[PDB]
Amino acid sequence: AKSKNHTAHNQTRKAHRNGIKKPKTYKYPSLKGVDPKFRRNHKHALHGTAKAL
Amino acid sequence: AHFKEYQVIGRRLPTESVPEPKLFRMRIFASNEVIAKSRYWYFLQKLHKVKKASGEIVSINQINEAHPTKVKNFGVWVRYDSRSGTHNMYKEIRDVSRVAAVETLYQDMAARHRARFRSIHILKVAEIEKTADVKRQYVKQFLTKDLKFPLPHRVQKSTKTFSYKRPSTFY
Amino acid sequence: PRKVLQLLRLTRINSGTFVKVTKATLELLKLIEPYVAYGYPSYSTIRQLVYKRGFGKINKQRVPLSDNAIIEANLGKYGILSIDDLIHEIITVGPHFKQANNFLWPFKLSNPSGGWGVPRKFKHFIQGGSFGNREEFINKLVKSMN
Amino acid sequence: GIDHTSKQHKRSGHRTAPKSDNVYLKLLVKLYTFLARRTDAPFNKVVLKALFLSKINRPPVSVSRIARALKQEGAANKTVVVVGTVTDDARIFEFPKTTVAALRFTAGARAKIVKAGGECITLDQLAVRAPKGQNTLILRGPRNSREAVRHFGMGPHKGKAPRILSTGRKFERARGRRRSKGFKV
Amino acid sequence: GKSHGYRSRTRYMFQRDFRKHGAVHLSTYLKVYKVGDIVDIKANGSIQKGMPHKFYQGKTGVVYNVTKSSVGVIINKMVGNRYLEKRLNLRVEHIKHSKCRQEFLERVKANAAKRAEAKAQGVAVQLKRQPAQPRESRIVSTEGNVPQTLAPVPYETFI
RNA sequence: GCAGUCAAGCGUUCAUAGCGACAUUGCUUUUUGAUUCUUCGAUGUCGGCUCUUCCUAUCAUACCGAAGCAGAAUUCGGUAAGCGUUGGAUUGUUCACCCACUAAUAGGGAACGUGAGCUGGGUUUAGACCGUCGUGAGACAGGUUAGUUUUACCCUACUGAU
RNA sequence: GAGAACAGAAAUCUCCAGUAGAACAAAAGGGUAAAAGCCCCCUUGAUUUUGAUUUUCAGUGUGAAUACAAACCAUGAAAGU
RNA sequence: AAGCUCGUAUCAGUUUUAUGAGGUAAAGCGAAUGAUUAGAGGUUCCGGGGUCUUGACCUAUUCUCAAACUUUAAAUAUGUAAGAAGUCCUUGUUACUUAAUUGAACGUGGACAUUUGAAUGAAGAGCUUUUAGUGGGCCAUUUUUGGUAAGCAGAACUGGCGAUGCGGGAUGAACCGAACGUAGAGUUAAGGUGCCGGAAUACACGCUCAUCAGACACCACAAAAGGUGUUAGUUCAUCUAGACAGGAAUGAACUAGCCCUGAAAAUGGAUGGCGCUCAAGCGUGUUACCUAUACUCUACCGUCAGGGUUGAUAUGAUGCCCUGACGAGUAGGCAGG
RNA sequence: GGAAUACUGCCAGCUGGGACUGAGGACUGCGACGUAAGUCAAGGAUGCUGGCAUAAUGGUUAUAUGCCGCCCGUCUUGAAA
RNA sequence: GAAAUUGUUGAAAGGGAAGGGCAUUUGAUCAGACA
Ligand SMILES: [Cl-]
Ligand SMILES: [Cl-]
Ligand SMILES: [Cl-]
Ligand SMILES: [Mg+2]
Ligand SMILES: [Mg+2]
Ligand SMILES: [Mg+2]
Ligand SMILES: [Mg+2]
Ligand SMILES: [Mg+2]
Ligand SMILES: [Mg+2]
Ligand SMILES: [Mg+2]
Ligand SMILES: [Mg+2]
Ligand SMILES: [Mg+2]
Ligand SMILES: [Mg+2]
Ligand SMILES: [Mg+2]
Ligand SMILES: [Mg+2]
Ligand SMILES: [Mg+2]
Ligand SMILES: [Mg+2]
Ligand SMILES: [Mg+2]
Ligand SMILES: [Mg+2]
Ligand SMILES: [Mg+2]
Ligand SMILES: [Mg+2]
Ligand SMILES: [Mg+2]
Ligand SMILES: [Mg+2]
Ligand SMILES: [Mg+2]
Ligand SMILES: [Mg+2]
Ligand SMILES: [Mg+2]
Ligand SMILES: [Mg+2]
Repeated sequence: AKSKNHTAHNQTRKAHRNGIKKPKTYKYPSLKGVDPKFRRNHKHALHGTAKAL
Repeated sequence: AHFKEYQVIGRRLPTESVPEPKLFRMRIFASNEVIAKSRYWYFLQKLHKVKKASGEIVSINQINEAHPTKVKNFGVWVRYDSRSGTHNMYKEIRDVSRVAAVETLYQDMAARHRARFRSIHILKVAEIEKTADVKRQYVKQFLTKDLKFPLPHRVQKSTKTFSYKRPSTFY
Repeated sequence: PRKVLQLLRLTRINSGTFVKVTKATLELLKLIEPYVAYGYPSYSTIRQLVYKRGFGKINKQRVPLSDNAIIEANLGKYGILSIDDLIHEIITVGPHFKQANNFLWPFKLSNPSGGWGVPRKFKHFIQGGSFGNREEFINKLVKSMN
Repeated sequence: GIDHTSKQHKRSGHRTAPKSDNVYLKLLVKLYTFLARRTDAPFNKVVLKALFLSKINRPPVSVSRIARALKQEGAANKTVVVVGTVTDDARIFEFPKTTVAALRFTAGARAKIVKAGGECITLDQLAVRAPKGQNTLILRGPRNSREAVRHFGMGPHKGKAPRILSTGRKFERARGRRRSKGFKV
Repeated sequence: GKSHGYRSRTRYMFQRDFRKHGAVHLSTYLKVYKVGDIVDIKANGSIQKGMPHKFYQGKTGVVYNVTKSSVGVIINKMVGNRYLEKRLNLRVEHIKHSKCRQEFLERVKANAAKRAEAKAQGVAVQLKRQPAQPRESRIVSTEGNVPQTLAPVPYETFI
């Protein structure tokens, strides 16, 4: 016996029950994927200014 | 409905490049001012590059019949769409006002040709000033000298279900 | 169109609200045209709507406007201290139209007393129906529903 | 008909009363319900809501945490308020002479506070002394240090603790956890 | 069977413009991108390296990383019933500065200038935009502009 | 399967008495397909026999119109289903094909009418034979022979009777 | 297209025009002209160590691909690749 | 379902302003590629008969086309932005970077308040744990593939049925109207008002006579082709200088309204029925009137939310009281009895 | 040349008839009318009167009449089948 | 000493089922207050 293959009917209505939520924004975002050489020096810049203050 | 005649004067929106745009006027038969202004833009978009979003209505005024108690012979030119094609027609209507003649015209077109309001354009309504310029025989017969005719077979209206006498149709 | 009706506080049939006319609001009206009837209110229509069916939104509650004291206690900081001051802020779209209009609970109207005047409502007013913009004719319709 | 934009007949989702049947706890709720209604003091409303919390929402507060808070600038003479249990901590060797108000004190915690010259009082004694929370300091324990939290949100690349009974070499360290066996997470 | 390759259904999207083939002009390589800039994505078909996937064509994002010949862009993608952040490594040939906010910075500068000049003289600085307003009353003259009557035309064929 | 429209042509001459190419519009559900909605805690299945009623796209009979209708014979068409439409050889056959009579031997429906009405020749259980196919068990919408057809006293319908 | 003994429609040589109507291992679609095509010269980066990212996607795996970091090399006058 | 952190806060199935992306509809072929009709003017030491024809090309034209052609190119959908995590000034850190304190990133210090940066709304926003059922679907409008077609098969967006009663379409899972606690009064929706049947055998201008009239969306069918039936209209010609027929109009060719021919199936039969003919039919216009569990106002029950009240001497602070809103439901969840 | 009237709209103008409803239960509020005392239609009905005091109203039950009402449970896209 | 089922007596209805919902008429029967 055969059956239906695919349909997107009712899928948008399900998505709008609780979903369609914009991501929460944070200051100080993740530094993942940033250039390692930049991060290596940026670490030393933060250490120096902490001692000064 | 009971039609009324309006004059609608419109213009294109003034611009820095082209100030004082030309004023355009036309006479519209409609039930109320809301329909009249709608009809004005409908015909204007068939003649000039303009629409409501780029235009302005300057004045709308009701036009009354100058002599509403004088019998007149009107000549009416119309353009209408049938089930297959468009046709031009000429008809003659005898009444006392333009609005009364136009109301008769719409009833006649719907009865004889099944033409709705949306399918009819009134090209021109004018009064035939002189006799012998009438060219439809169903109007000429009422122009004869000393016209007289009876009303045979009069049917009276009864307010009761039962009548105690055989009615007569004399007149 | 369902979303626009919610944003205009029209969640049931025969409900009404006032709307300031701008380019941002005229495009809203075109989206809900086959579901609403609107026009230009007169002073008498505004006066009778507020006097008879005027309710205020206080602490998320619907409170009748039975005295000038409650109006002053909620709109006094905008200079509105009587029912006529509230009416004046509506007919003349003043600086505080948004606050004054949002203070009014959406009007709960009845069906027209002499009917709608047409055999079928869900056509445009130009085509002999009911919906769309009917301009000054809104006054007659609202007074029969109020 | 009404086009509803939100769910109807929805409860607030916050506890309005303690779930316990402790008769003495109900008396404290009755005391602070009266105070919160007739003082317009933000302290009284916070204490009343804290009395409704469950056990996991009231983690214990150790005396070392109390001592650290007293080291804040200008907080040396403030009354520490803990809506919960205060436990003892032997890792600290010096304790101040503060006043602590809490629902419960362990035997070690009460002895350590009294030995240092302080006093332990109940929440109703605090209300008499500070009806509007004058010169008070509210301390809460850590909620995310609970053992159950580390399993929440399990999944690939999440770095959470799996729910396992026996931990060892042969327990969930094979394929799926190292590159030499198929793949790593 | 079905085909769902990386560049499927991109027959027209990645084509060059008409009479605009060949090498890339040097102003593309001279622009400077910094972390926080808003850029838009438009793949260039003649550069096969650092090419974005077809989904991100016409999308706008924020730069988070700068490399030798490429930048890193943050894109929010709607997956199911939520948005997820996507990080793209794109060469500079496929991006350009976004004008959606360069104009906004001009209004920020103009607001401060009008705020300062009114600080000493006038209250109610009124630094908010307004939508289009209904027109005011006016008088239209007919001097040399007498209205001309128009009528509907009869039907004709002219084929 | 049946019926129209157009009219190049056929018909000695003459498109349409009677026919009619190239095209084009329909109707019917007595063909066969397409589909899988109903029924697998079951609606008895091919043909014949028997019996009633219905449809008209009329074979015969009644009354007429038309012809390249002299008569005789025949052909085309109209109103018409009132009334009839058979006896046999071969085949299980529906179908088909001949013999003969006849005014004529027209086409169909009713759960492809009709098995608690019959019959059981065919198809389609288990026995057996042949041919081809398969190493074999076995297969074949190929042929051949032998193979249990149950119950009404209930309700309604119908026929008669108080 | 115009020219040169055998030489002709197609052998080799010369000039002019030529936006790609050629070519680029393969199916098709993109891309490419002082090149990504043709010829010549030198080479092994088709290397080492582990992470991040894109596509299919549950944001699992596999396949493929993108941009860096830390090394060691090739090529070029060089920028670079 | 349990809640938790907070409460003016940011959000939004929406618009606006500014700025991007796309190659479908349409359009185009004297624009590329590929099809395709017709001639015309030229060109051969380089096709083949013949002393001049037919093919080939080239130039200027011409008719018609494309899901896997295209220069151009919408509508609807679609990305981002519209501030305090912002703007401006001065100068601190570093092993990164620069010829160079040059730059990059992150900071110290100073200034700028909510017409603080468009509109509207916001039964508050944010967040976490755990678990049920489900994983055969189907229908309608629009877009759309295969097929002659199908109450056929397969996709796209939305709304529905399933899970749903109520008024209307005679009757019907999906159409129209409208969604439902218990009652009273009023007004309406869609649909109707000769009788069945609640409500005008109302008004107004026309059209139609059928020996098989017609009568309301989804919907329960009818075509090509015809008619000196009747109605209106288009063009042309004749006619006062007497036409047509044998004293005022007439002839021809066409157009589209209603009616008629075209129009044949099986038990007896269905605009729902009766019946209806200046309609109770068809087209159109104006008013009155009838009635839904919908709308407006009031009462009562329950649910949710926001509040008031511990003072003793009279009993329930899980008590009593004030205010506002809300009420459909299969599988399934929880609560009080 | 001077009016009237129609049509549309407004009145914090006046006034007659009919129907449904009476929630609440000391006082507190906002107004009106008055020199004042006070009064009032101002945060929800009172006043006067008649008959009967029992099957009269009402409840229950059987029946009649008007309209409506298909057999429950189950699988299913769909069950009176 | 229950129900299915049955006899007798009494009451009521019945033109191709019976049973049900809303409302009232008729018959039968019955509680509450006479402050
Ligand atoms: Cl579906
Ligand atoms: Cl075998
Ligand atoms: Cl009855
Ligand atoms: Mg009425
Ligand atoms: Mg209606
Ligand atoms: Mg199917
Ligand atoms: Mg059975
Ligand atoms: Mg059986
Ligand atoms: Mg049977
Ligand atoms: Mg049979
Ligand atoms: Mg049998
Ligand atoms: Mg039988
Ligand atoms: Mg046999
Ligand atoms: Mg056998
Ligand atoms: Mg495409
Ligand atoms: Mg096209
Ligand atoms: Mg189901
Ligand atoms: Mg029907
Ligand atoms: Mg009646
Ligand atoms: Mg009519
Ligand atoms: Mg419910
Ligand atoms: Mg009684
Ligand atoms: Mg019934
Ligand atoms: Mg089934
Ligand atoms: Mg069932
Ligand atoms: Mg016994
Ligand atoms: Mg018994």
